[PDB]
Amino acid sequence: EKVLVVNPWLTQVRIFHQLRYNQSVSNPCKQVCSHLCLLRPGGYSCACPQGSDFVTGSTVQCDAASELPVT
Amino acid sequence: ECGSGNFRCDNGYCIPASWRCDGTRDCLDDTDEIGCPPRSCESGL
Ligand SMILES: *[C@@H]1O[C@H](CO)[C@@H](O[C@@H]2O[C@H](CO)[C@@H](O)[C@H](O[C@@H]3O[C@H](CO)[C@@H](O)[C@H](O)[C@@H]3O)[C@H]2NC(C)=O)[C@H](O)[C@H]1NC(C)=O
Ligand SMILES: [Ca+2]
Repeated sequence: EKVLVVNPWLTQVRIFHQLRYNQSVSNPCKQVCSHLCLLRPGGYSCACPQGSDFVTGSTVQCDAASELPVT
Repeated sequence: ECGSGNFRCDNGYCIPASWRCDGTRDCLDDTDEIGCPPRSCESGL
């Protein structure tokens, strides 16, 4: 079925609806990491910004200075 | 060493013992949750 026709400048179609993503999924991170708290199967994993490493294998604290959030 | 009330990850990281059996694999290892007793439902079910 044809929905609609637009210019060949169209690059992507994306559905903008509440049920497109399960909004009620719980964030597993426990406010441990100093910078990034990425996800992994059944949990999370801390990481440092590019170039900075963990201090003395703390695996939560990096050599990078923390930066204020942008609103 | 880790405190009485703090569980130990075998990597040398001490974490609060509450996180054991909380349902998420908290260590860099999976041994925060490996060895947890499964939830008991009912006898004969
Ligand atoms: C969107 O995600 C939510 C979670 O944020 C889903 O709700 C939960 O889904 C799980 C997995 O299907 C269910 O187990 C949950 O039901 C209850 O879970 C507890 C264990 O935590 C059991 O003891 C209960 O008996 C019961 O089964 C369910 N509820 C919550 C909030 O945990 C939801 O299904 C999902 N919805 C969509 C549209 O994808
Ligand atoms: Ca846990």
